[PDB]
Amino acid sequence: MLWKKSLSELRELLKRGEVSPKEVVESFYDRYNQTEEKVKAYITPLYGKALKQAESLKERELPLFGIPIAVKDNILVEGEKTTCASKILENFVAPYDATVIERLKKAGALIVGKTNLDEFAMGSSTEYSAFFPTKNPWDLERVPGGSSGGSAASVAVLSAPVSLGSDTGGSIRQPASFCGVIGIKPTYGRVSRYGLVAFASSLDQIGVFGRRTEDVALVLEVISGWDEKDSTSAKVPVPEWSEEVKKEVKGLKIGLPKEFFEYELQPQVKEAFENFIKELEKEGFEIKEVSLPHVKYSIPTYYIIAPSEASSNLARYDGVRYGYRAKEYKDIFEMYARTRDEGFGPEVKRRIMLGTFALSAGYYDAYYLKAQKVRRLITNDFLKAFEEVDVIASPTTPTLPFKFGERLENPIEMYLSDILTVPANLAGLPAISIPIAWKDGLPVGGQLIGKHWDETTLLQISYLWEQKFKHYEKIPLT
Amino acid sequence: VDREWVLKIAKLARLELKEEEIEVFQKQLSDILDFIDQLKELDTENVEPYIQEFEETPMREDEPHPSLDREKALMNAPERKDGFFVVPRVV
Amino acid sequence: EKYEAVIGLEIHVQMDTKTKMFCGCKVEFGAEPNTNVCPVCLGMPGALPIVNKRAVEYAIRASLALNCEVHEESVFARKHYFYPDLPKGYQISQYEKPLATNGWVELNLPNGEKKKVRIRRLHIEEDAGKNIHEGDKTLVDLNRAGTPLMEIVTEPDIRTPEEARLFLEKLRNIMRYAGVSKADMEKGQLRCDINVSIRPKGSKEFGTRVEIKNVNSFRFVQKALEYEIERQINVVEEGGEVVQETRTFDPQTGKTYPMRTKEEAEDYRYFPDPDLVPLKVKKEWIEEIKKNMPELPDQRFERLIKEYGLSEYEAGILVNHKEVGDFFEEAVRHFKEPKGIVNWLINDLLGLLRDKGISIEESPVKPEHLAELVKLIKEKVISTKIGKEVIKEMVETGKTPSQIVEEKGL
Ligand SMILES: Nc1ncnc2c1ncn2[C@@H]1O[C@H](COP(=O)(O)OP(=O)(O)O)[C@@H](O)[C@H]1O
Ligand SMILES: [Mn+2]
Ligand SMILES: [Mn+2]
Ligand SMILES: [Zn+2]
Repeated sequence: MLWKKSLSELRELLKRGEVSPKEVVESFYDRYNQTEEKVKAYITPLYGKALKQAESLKERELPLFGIPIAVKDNILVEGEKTTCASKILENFVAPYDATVIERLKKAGALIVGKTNLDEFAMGSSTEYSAFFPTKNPWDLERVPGGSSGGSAASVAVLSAPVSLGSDTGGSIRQPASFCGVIGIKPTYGRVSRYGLVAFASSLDQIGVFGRRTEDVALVLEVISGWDEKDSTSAKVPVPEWSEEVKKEVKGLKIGLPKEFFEYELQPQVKEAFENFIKELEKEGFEIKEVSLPHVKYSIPTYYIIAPSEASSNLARYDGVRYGYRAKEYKDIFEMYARTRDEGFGPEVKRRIMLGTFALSAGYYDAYYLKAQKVRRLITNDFLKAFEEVDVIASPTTPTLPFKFGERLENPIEMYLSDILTVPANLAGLPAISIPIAWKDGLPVGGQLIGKHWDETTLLQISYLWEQKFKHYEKIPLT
Repeated sequence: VDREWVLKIAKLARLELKEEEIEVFQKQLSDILDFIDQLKELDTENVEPYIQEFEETPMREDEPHPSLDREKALMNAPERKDGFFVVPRVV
Repeated sequence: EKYEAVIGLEIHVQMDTKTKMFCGCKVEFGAEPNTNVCPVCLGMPGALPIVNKRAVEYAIRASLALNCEVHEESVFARKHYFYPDLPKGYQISQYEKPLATNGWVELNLPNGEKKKVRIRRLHIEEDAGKNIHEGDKTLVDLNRAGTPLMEIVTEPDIRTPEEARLFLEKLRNIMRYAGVSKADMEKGQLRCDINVSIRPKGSKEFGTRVEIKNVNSFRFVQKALEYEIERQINVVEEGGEVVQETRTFDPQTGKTYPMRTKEEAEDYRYFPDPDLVPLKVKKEWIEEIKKNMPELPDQRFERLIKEYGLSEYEAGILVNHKEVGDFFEEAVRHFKEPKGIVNWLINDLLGLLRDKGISIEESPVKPEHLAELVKLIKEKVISTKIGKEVIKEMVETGKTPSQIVEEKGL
């Protein structure tokens, strides 16, 4: 039914004129109209604008010729609002394209909307959107995950085939898990952070959501390479992933971290993961127990580093050059402090306070600096484990999608969603969340963490797994 | 941790905290700080802070790049005047 | 005197690159506010910094020119504070791990003869914008935001208002000589912040420090210090204790003043900028800059005394104002009569150009014309008296000396 078709199916139809870009957009538009009132994936739907842009789209051999793509609303799309789901940035019109948006546009893609998120990418459920919650299309009593909640959701219901999110500590992977969709965060440095509203500069990476591994591999390839506007982007050639996912490499090895056995898992998740691994074993993967003696420290480490860099990256929202400004103030101090208290949500404010403390002289050595050192120990665990093994696997999440309000009482309860996801960001490694079962009606994601620059392998295994297990056929709302 | 602490950190951060927030943040942060104190145990003398691998510091020739059109550059300004951003006076 | 003045200075020098420190916007004085501007230097959401290579190369040239150890690894840190002319909420500079360290500048004094002031550090940082106050509001031009600066910090080695000035003058001259900054306080390319305490003479411990911010000329720093030293001396012998603060200096009153606003500074929350990898400077590059260094003033001063037999008074004039030495050397090249050319340049041409208001870079008399004029004085074609008459008109008009000799007969 068109919106039900994959990018391979859509491309062949587009290339031979059987369908037009406009029809494609119209298809997903209607599906959006079907689902959006329940789901609430988008902050700013742009199907209308995409409709118009499609008329001028002619060169069919462009890699993403007529493909609609949703975009997290912390990635800048010029001429349209980029809110980061914040009061302090509602009505901010983006003056420039993020590099990834530039590269998508050049590839013939069509930006179909700006996707809901936790305010400033800060959270694990999307509940901290300053505007409204996005809801899990597999159970609207349940959260779609976070921070890329809307990007995952809209890819689940297929109001868009393919999606862009960002991942600082699991913000692509955990929503991918909860929404029953593929989500990859590539190696740190593989995708530019130019035009990505910075949360934690040393942890952020734009990534991709999809339902077929080839969809994800292609979008990732496009948005990809070195960027001169980004100091931290790597001068490394982008591998031809679209031609590489379909290949099969013999005698690959999977590590199961011994320290993760001690992690409290939901029985359904445990069961799902065990089966995932048995089934991979059957296909010829060697399964080995590995050690990561420091991983348990991942979460404390992350929740020092992230909030620190966040307090610094958010110092610029001040009512001077753009965005919200408080109405009442007697002096520039009040202008500042009132604009910020009023414009920032509660999670953001918590991490800002934490950040400025962790960076304060007298506490810096024991907090931020300390954390950056534990981070190297953590990274080193991985590097050493990668001597014996090719990928590292675990559940993406310790639990099935949880309920609204369930993790808002103590902010810490929200942090604990990230226990299996943050290590990848700390080490700067690529990681993918892959749908592995449905348990009690709810998606379960399996996670594979790869070596630096080895997105290929992560993608290959994801491609092999979807052949055995066709999760792309499960669609949520009718 | 004290009220005095919550205020001092807010001042640094430019958040005029509302009274409701000063009570809530006294607990949450006091907790969060206990939640993250897990690193003393670990020895990090002789461990280098994390940085990504680069060979050479990436730099950039001294060649002008087209600036942003002044129009787009101020369009989001809460208050503009004569090409300038405007703010309350500073003393 | 019973006391001693201990002076340390904090100079921010603006580097003469085409491009800003972390983006490709232009650095240029003048005009239209918010004109040379960027998502990056505007500290807009999602904007990343990229290091200017020339700025670095000029920052190394300057460190070396100041006898500093240049560190192969240095790191940009974020320096946090909220203020309208600071777009990001932080200024990218350097903290622990600065570019250069352990340097020195040599002073030539009216006479103690020769003295050293140490350079504590030279670090690279970016500039803030400017504010203009107008009514109940402040207007912000972020044109200058992000401009490359070398922050230079002295050890408390300076002892005298005059030495303070002599220091700044010499620093300026090196910068100009190395060609890294125009460094004129007039144009906003050299700022200087003053720190002053007193001891009693020969004591090895330090006195309470006062900071004098935003003095705007070399003369003003000497004046500010001149007053301030007397100020503290008064306080100490009256039985009071000199209080540690910042003060200001009014040109019109020549006095230094405490501030009404009782505002203590705040933690800068320094840490490495995660948008930037550490600045690794190859030794081969330093060597390359070292080897191809322009000629510095202390070296020029000795070379002229040798190559042209000038006097320490003659060479000083020519070296302190570089463009005069440059002029002198192009002229002597046209006619190898050095003693004669310096006479007519110092005693005659300079004074004449000063009187009109015209600088030597732009003088109507080109080095060719002075060397020619001197030639007719040597070869006895005209008299010294007529030579002094044709020089007045050479400047008046723009004509060659041999143009006006004919036109008026001889
Ligand atoms: N007792 C003093 N008297 C005069 N100058 C001083 C004294 N102490 C420090 N200084 C000068 O203050 C300047 C800046 O010092 P610096 O350490 O960079 O800033 P801060 O001291 O505020 O951290 C240096 O020139 C130093 O020589
Ligand atoms: Mn400074
Ligand atoms: Mn000072
Ligand atoms: Zn700029």
